[PDB]
Amino acid sequence: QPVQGMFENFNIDGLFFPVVSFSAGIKVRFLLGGRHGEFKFLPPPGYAACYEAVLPKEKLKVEHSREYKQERTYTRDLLGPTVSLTQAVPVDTSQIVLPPHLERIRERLAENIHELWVMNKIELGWQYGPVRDDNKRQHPCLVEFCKLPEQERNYNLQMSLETLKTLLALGCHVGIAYQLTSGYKPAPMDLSFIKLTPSQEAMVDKLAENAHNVWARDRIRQRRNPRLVPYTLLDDRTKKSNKDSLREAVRTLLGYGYRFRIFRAEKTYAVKAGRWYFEFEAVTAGDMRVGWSRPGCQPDLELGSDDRAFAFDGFKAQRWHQGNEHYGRSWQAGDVVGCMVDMNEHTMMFTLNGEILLDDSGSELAFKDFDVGDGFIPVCSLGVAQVGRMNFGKDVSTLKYFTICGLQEGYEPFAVNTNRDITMWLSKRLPQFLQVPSNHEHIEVTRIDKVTQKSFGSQNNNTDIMFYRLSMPIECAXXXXXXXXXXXXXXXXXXXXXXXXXXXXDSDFEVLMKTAHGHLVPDRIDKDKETPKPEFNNHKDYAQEKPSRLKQXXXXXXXXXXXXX
Amino acid sequence: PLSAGLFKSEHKNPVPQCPPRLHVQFLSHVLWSRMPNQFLKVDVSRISERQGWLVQCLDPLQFMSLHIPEENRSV
Repeated sequence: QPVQGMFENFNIDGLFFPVVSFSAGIKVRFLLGGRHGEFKFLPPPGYAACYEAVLPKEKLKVEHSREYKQERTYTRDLLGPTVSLTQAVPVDTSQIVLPPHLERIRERLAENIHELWVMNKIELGWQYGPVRDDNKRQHPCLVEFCKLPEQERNYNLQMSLETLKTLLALGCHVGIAYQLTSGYKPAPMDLSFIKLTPSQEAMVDKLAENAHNVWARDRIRQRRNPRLVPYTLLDDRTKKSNKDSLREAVRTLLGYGYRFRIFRAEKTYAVKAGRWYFEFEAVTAGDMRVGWSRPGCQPDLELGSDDRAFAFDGFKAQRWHQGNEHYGRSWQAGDVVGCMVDMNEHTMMFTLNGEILLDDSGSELAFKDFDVGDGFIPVCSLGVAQVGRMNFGKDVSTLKYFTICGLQEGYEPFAVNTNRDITMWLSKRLPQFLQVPSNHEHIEVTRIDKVTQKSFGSQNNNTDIMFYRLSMPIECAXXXXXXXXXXXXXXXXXXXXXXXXXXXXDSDFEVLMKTAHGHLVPDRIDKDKETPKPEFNNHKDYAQEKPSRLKQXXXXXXXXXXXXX
Repeated sequence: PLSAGLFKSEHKNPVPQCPPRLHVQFLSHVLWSRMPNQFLKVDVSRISERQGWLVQCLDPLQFMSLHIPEENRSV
C-alpha cells in the first residue's frame, strides 16, 4: 500500500540515486532485479529497476555515498576532488552548401554505397523479387540506377549525403587530385590493395560516431536499448563493425584518387625541535604537493603559495614557497616520498624512494634558515582525481624507506611515541558563513550610529558575487509566517509565505563593483523591517531571508526547492 | 515591530538599535574539518548473495555534538 506523500516541484537537475542512512544495529537488504537481488512485489506500471539502470557491461557494487567511510588503518586512500566522469548530440552537417563541381562524385559515391549494400546481401545470396522482406532472403534493390525510381534513390542517397557531409565538415576539404549472380557485377575497383591513412581513419571514425549519434537521437523515439545508448558507450564489436562498414566509403574515395583538497595533521602536534620524518605514498602521478605548513595556512590557497607553507610538488618537480625554484625530480604512479625536517639545524629534505632529492646548486636540503615560528605540521594537497596515503610514523614495520635513510642519521618519525592516531584535519567543502575579518582585502564593513546602518567598502581589481548574511535569524513557531518583499514604490514583488518553524536569516547576495556602498538598515514602519539600501548599478543583487543554505556558485534560479504533499 | 526587536530577549522596544552581535557574515571557504578516528565499520554482504544487496552494522557509535543556537549549527 502506498503513502499519501510526495515531494513535488523539486529540483530536477542533478544525479539522483537510491540511498540508505542507518545509525547502528541495522540489517537492511535492497532488492533489485536479475542476479543483483530478488523482487518480492511488482513495480508500478512501466517503472524500470536499478538492475536495468546500471550501465551495460559494468559490475554494480554498493559503496558509501558520502566518502571513503572505511574504519581501517592509516592505509586509507585519501582522495581530493573528482571529475564529472560524464555521468549524464551529432555534429552539424547541413550548415554548408553543396558545391556543384563534385555532384557527380557524390552520385558515384552514393552508387558505390548502393553496390556495397547490395553485395553485403549477395554475401548471403539474396534473390531479386518484387516483395520486400528479410527472412525470405530477397532484395528488390538489385536493379541498377537506370530503372530504380528517384524516391528510393533519394532515400539511399540520404545516407551517402550525410556521410560525405560529415567527411567534408571534419576539418579537411575533399576535392579532386568472378561471381555467380543474376546479371549484376558489383566490382567498382580493388579494395584490399590500397591502404587508408590514419588521418582518414580518424575522420571516418568521427563520421561513424556522428552517424550513430543521429541514429540514437532518432531511435530514442522508437526502450532502454544498448543500441539506444550512444556510440561512445556502445559495444566494441559493433563499434568495429560499423567502423569498417563506414570506412569502406573512405577507402573507395582514396582509391580512385579524389578544487584541490588539503589534508594535514592537527595543529596542536606542532614541532619546534628535533628531527621529524613522515612518508607520503601517491598511487597516481597527478597534482600532488607535500611538505610542512605553519599553523596558519589557508585551506583554499595552493599549498606552498605564501610563507605559511613549505611544500614540494612532483607535477613540476620544484619546491613551493613565496616563489618557485626547480628542486628534485618527478615521481611515477605508485611511488613514495619521505619528508624530513631538522628543527635544531633548520633543514628540510625530501627522499623519493630513498634517493635524497637534489637541486641545481648541489644542496641536499631544500630550505635553509627558516624560523621555527609556531611549529610545522605535516601537510599534503591533492588536486583533481588524486589518491594518496600519509604515514606520520607509529608503524616502523611499514616505514619502508625510513630504515634506509634517516634512522642512522638520527631522524625519528612524527608519531613514533604516540598511543592514539592523529585526527587528520582536512579541508571541508561546505562554504559555511564566517564573520568578516579585519585583515581582509576587498571586503570592508563599518558600523555607524536617526537610524543605525552597517555600511560596506571594498577595493580590488577582480569582481565577484558575495553572499552576505546577518548573524541572528528570526523564527516563528507555530503561528502565521509570511515573508513579503516590498519596494519603496510599492509591494509589487515576489512574496513567499511557507514556514512552519524555520529560522529565516536575513541575507543579501551582492555583486562587487569598484565602489559598493549597499548596506542593511533595521528600520520600522509597522513591523519588523530590514531595508537593504543599494547604490548605483543595482540589477543583479538580491536581498531576502534564507534558512541554512551553503552553496557557492553564480545563479538565481534552481535554488533547490521542494513541496511535500 | 522591528528586526532586532524579534530575535532578542526583549520585544517591547520600538527603538531601532543594533546590538554588537548583529554583524555581517560572508560565505567563506577558509575552514577545516576534523576526521573521526573511529568510523562505523560497516560491512555490506561479503557474499553478494542473489537474494538481495545486504548491509549490516550492529556495533554502535556515538559522539558529542555542540550546538550553537544563534547560528543553528551542530559541530
